[PDB]
Amino acid sequence: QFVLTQPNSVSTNLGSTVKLSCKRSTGNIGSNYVNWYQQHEGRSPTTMIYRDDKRPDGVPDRFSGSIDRSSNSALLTINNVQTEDEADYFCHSYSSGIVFGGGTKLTVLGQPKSTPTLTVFPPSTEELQGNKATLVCLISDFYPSDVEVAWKANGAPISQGVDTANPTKQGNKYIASSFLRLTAEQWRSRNSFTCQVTHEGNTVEKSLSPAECV
Amino acid sequence: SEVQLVESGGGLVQPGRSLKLSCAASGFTFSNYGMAWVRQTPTKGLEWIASISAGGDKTYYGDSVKGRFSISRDNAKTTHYLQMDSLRSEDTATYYCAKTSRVYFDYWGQGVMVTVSSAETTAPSVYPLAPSMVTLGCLVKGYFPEPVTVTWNSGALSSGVHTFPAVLQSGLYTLTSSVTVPSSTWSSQAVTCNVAHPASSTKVDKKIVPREC
Amino acid sequence: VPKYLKEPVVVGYVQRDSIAQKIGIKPGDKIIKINGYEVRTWEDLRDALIRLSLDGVKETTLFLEREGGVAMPGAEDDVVEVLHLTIKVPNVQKGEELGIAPLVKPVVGGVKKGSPADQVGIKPGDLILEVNGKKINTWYELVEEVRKSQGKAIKLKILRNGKMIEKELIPAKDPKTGTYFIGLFPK
Repeated sequence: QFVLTQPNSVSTNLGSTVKLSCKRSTGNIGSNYVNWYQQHEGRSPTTMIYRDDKRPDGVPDRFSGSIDRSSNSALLTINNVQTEDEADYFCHSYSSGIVFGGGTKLTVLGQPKSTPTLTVFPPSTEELQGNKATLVCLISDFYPSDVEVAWKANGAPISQGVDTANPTKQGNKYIASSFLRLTAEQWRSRNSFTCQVTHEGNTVEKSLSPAECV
Repeated sequence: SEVQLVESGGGLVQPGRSLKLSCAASGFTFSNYGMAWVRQTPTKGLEWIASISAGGDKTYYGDSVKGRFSISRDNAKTTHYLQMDSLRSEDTATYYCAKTSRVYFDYWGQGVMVTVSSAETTAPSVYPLAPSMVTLGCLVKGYFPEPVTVTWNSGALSSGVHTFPAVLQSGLYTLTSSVTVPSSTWSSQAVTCNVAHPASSTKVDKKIVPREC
Repeated sequence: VPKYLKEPVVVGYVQRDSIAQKIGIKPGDKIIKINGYEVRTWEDLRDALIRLSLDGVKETTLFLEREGGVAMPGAEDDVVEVLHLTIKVPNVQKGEELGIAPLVKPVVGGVKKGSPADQVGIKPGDLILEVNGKKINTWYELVEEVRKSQGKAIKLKILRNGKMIEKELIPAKDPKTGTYFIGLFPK
């Protein structure tokens, strides 16, 4: 019978004050309660504001809900925006049915830049028994998210059988992973394999060597 | 809060077949509150599916449901259900059960993945990853569909645990989980990763042993 | 004895920086118990708070109901939202208050002779509707913006026997006391 329109994304800085808008298409916004839910990445939604402006126990005072019947819009206000507030925020209402807003991805900027830490893993003996080899490169502890990943074989670039995941937010900073698929023959054939990550000018790298045992 | 909502019954289903989700509740008087089901996709967002009253006598459904889903509840076993028939590939989503408090959902479940596809379920192959500070790992290779969970020493090792999101390649997923422990813990006690793939009812244990030749 | 003392305790206004505000009591809440003492009227709460403070009680329970509005589909059969709170008992010996006010319509009962109130022409029997653009539903809402505005003009909206009239006032300090005042008697 009606829809709730929120901005797709909103970017703010640390310590600032952000206003997440929720617009009711048709009907009076005061005729039904508006509720706000926070959903972190890969987690369940939790209630931030219910009954237009009631805040449950445990939710910080920085969150506050309001209703403006002039613009027929509901506003979630976050004072002193912290890094943990980086999540999705969905407004919610009802009438004859139950309606969710589209959600607003809140991005918090201003946190200090961090260089990526790398961890590489050679293929396991169990996988080598199947005549296949997977090289693993773990990238963690870096901000911001934008990173470039490349592989090298004996210093020479290689670009087939490479699988790289997008950077995800895990706690304070970001993490990512990259894989290099080879045959067991290709793994033992070369002397060195290098995972290379480029993050804001930097170029960190770690190497893998099959000639471990004689 | 003591309210607990635990979904089950998800996984993989061929298109047009049936699937019944369960949500076991505890920590509150179940019959005193209505229940609901809300699903989520990275594209469509949160979308209300079904709602049932406290006593289980009135039912409400979302627009995407057209007589296909039947929400029921068992006020004696503190569990409500979502029977889904004639499932399409577009019904692939994470399904949350939720508790109501008059005018809103006050508590949500953990969500269960439902994948509607003709592709077969594939259990993952788990391989141990080995190289002061030691970072061990486990490669969870070639499973379908999502998700998998990884613990270390059955959950006893919780510090420094990083389960990286999977990559999708040729219809199969692959991820790696890592843990960082003092070498004293690795030398004195065994370090084992526990991988679970609920869609295939698979649990795998792989002990991390130092590299050989 | 005022009329509200016999009415159920439905919070009409919560004072900022008060015990009730810090604990999260909101307008529309219904207080039904404090330690224990059953609370059915505002008189019960006033008598309970006095007896509790005189007995030296610093903390006790407060049972509260939070209802209202249209029920969302599927949740109409839910039980009443009853909240169990641990409250700080106000020290009545030092004049401390809980911080909640009843839903008494801001109807002026009298105007002081000579005070800059009959200046712009507010008469006894008037009803305050909106001030500074914001709607208000109780008297204590007006008294908050008077001692926060800091002298600047406060635009008031008034109803009298059907007509809606707009009045604006500006006065401030006082020598005998030392605070911003207007000159209005509630009823």
